[PDB]
Amino acid sequence: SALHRAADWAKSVFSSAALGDPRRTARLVNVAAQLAKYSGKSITISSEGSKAAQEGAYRFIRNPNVSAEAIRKAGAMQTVKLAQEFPELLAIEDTTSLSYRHQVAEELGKLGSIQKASRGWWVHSVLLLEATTFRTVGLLHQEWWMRPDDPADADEKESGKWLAAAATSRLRMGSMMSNVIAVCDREADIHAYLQDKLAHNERFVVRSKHPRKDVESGLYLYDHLKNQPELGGYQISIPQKGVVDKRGKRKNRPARKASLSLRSGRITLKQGNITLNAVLAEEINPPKGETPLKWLLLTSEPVESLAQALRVIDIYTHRWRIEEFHKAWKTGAGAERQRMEKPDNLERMVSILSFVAVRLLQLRESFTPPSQSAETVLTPDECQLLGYLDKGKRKRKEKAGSLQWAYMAIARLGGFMDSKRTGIASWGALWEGWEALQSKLDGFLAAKDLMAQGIKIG
Amino acid sequence: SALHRAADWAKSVFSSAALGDPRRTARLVNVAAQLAKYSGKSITISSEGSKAAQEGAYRFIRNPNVSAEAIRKAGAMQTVKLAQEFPELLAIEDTTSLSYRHQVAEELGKLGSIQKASRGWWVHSVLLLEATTFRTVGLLHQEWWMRPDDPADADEKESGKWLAAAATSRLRMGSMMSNVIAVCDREADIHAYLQDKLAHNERFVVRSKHPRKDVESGLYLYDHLKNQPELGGYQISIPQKGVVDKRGKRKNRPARKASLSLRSGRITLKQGNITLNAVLAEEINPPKGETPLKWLLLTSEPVESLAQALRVIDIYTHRWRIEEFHKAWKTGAGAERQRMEKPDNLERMVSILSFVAVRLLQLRESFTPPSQSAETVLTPDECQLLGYLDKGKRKRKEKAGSLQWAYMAIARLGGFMDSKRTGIASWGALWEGWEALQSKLDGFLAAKDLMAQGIKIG
DNA sequence: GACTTGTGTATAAGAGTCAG
DNA sequence: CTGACTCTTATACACAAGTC
DNA sequence: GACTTGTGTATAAGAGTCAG
DNA sequence: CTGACTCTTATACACAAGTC
Ligand SMILES: [Mg+2]
Ligand SMILES: [Mg+2]
Ligand SMILES: [Mg+2]
Ligand SMILES: [Mg+2]
Ligand SMILES: [Mn+2]
Ligand SMILES: [Mn+2]
Ligand SMILES: [Mn+2]
Ligand SMILES: [Mn+2]
Repeated sequence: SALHRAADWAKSVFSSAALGDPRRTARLVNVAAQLAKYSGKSITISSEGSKAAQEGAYRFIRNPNVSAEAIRKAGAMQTVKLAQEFPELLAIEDTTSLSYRHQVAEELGKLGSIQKASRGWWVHSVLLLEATTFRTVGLLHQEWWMRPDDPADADEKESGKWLAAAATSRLRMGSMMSNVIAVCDREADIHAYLQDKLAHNERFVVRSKHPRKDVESGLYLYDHLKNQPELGGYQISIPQKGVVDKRGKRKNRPARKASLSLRSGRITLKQGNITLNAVLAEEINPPKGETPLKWLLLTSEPVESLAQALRVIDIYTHRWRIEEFHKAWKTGAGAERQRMEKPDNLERMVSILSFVAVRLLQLRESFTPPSQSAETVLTPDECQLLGYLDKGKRKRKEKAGSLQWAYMAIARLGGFMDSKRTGIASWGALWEGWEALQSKLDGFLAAKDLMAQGIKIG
Repeated sequence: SALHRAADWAKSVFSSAALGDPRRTARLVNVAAQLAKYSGKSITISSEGSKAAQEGAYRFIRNPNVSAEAIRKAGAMQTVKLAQEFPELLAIEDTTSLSYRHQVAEELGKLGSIQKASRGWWVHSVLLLEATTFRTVGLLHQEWWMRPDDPADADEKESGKWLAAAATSRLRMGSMMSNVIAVCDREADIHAYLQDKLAHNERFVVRSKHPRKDVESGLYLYDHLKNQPELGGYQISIPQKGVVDKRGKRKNRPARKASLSLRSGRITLKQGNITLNAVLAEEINPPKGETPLKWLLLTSEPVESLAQALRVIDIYTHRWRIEEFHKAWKTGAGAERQRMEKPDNLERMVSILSFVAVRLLQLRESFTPPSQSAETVLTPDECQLLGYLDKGKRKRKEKAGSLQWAYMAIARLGGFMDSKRTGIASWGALWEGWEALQSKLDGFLAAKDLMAQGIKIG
């Protein structure tokens, strides 16, 4: 694991970039490390006062000989490298936009109405997770494009995104593709997409949107499914949250436990006369005034038993990870905070950030246990200092010196107060905590050094 | 000076609050220290994981027995205390708004159109500076109010703000009022205001807005002034900046040197037949396409010689400090980032922040020299660590171990790269640097401690 | 003296944000 | 697109420490 | 070998933000 | 309300270190 040490991390992710000059590759690694060390901050701040590094970083982000595609490819190859270690993987796939309003926006693509000031890119990503513990492995692919003002000018239909993602995946994963399960939201409810996966014997979990007919029974998927015997079901704890509409009316969404029934079955679609499985999760005795929870999922996976169908549900529930990634890239890494003047420059910088973003998520996961000493992830110095810092804050529930303790102590460092008592700290708080730990390490290490050379302190 | 040590700072500013219970007073001090230590962050983060402190802080901000007015008064009394030390003071006076859009906004006052979602308060402040070195002393007064949707419902004209500010000032400053020079923008070009100052024999510098006539010559102030002989003049370096209009068109404002002529004279206004002086600064051979620089200032101060008139100009140029304060309160302390649910709660919290804001400015000023050792402001440990940290970053121009060095080293810590080569770091960068210093101090001090108890490190 | 009010610890949840 | 949090405002108890 | 391209140091300034 | 900055993109030189 090259994660905690930014520099090592950077090297692991980008050392193989094929930029056409070993010098650009080394710079990319260096640029990425500083950004990673100063997650979310500006290039300048990341430079720690080094003129040369600052100049180096800017020169690189505007280097017309550096391909952003090649930079994203490099990091993707590392994900592939890492993926060899797991028998089953989840390929989470979704689209987001990168929005800007500064001068360059004029040179970017449409995101809303033709007149909107905010313009930028649509980015279709594939986020790989290991299917046993669901940890985040890394990005596998990104497709970036600018939507034209006039659809007529489009080079191709955007719906082809899924398929291009699959082609890239399959080619980067080679013989590992068989261990991959593609996870997509309703937008992927495209028969052409389904056909293709099936044709390659590839795996997937796609939520259904359209009313489709089941060839055998001739009923609509939903109906055919309602006819299937209940397998059992499951419960979900829906947490409280405040809600605001399009108009800005605010209202509360109190917490609640939802009970769902689970049914599954085999279906067949006319298109290519393809066969696949389906699962239907639907809320029983839904509240008086709430929109019932309902998921109709299409899949390649087994669904016969309650266990197999629930497995499908668990898989689809992991799709949300990509949403966290979106936020980590934006709010976390600062994707939309960048102010490069030319599309290509901004693209280069932002591409690097996509990796920083995945790291933000991994950091947290690294502190998340499945009683494993904290010494497994931290240095002895990190340990010592942390202990010092946490003095007296440890709760009974936390085994002294454990991985669990390190997690809370770091979060605490980050301000975490477990307000809802879930025990779960945000990836933002954890980063905040780690950042503080690291900062304080510098001071600690500075003292240590001075003593080592017989120097008196203060 | 109780500035650098947050706690001591808090005590100095608020220890005399008259809250009706010594317990609320001690809490206020404590609340303020944590906020000051964690400038700009949330109450929770400021709590360093302490449930009791967090609970204490919230309880206080919603305590119906705590008067926000009393909290602002307390800090103002400290400014008064401090003011005794200077022979001449500048009372900078201006209005800003505090804007919110969350649920409470409905309970706040109008700031724009009757329908605007953003509502909140208008706050008229007096910011005291020492007139020799222009350092920031502190806040002297704040008047907060909610503007009614219908003017008809207003309790009084908002124009009375200046006068109420003067009444409060005079009463808090007592015999020191004579050393005070009131500094106000054109909005203060109110004859009733002028009369009042004059009547109390009080001093001021008010920019002129309206065309007024000079009783003696019977010409308009501007004209009468143009007739006065030129005293000499002055130059200004107008720096480059990007500019954006109301509509969002962006355009450059390149740097330039402006040459101004200076004239002065005595004038008399019909209202109360009052006499006062005036100065007129007007740009000579102004550029082809720029809006000419022009200041017509009304004052109590001497204007006869070039020196005396320039003095007036320098004074008025210091008005901008209040603008920095506005930003420090908002962007810096987080005034508008607060999300308290009731007007009174938000008011209490935000009132505390106004002091935090002044401190942000003072911090910087504290590192600003007029070759005074850094040891005058920093601890030996702070010094040592800082030196360690800055290793190799010092520029020749900076005398090793000086106040000047500490300034740059801290700024550097804050990311400063002197992009425009002015040599001046923002108050934001300086805080960032100080914050880092402090953070790193914790680690340093933690090491020091451990050694002291024979413990091996890492 | 007779009553309130704050604190440190507990429990719980509404309000607000940026991802959808 | 079946969310995941933090900020903010309560509630309760056994004291402490305030007011009038 | 014959030409480009990056680096560390320099100089300068346009673009963008939140205060007005 | 006569702004004060940081972020970002150049320019130039003497080398170094790349490509083809
Ligand atoms: Mg295989
Ligand atoms: Mg931080
Ligand atoms: Mg006097
Ligand atoms: Mg900071
Ligand atoms: Mn989607
Ligand atoms: Mn004003
Ligand atoms: Mn999405
Ligand atoms: Mn103003």
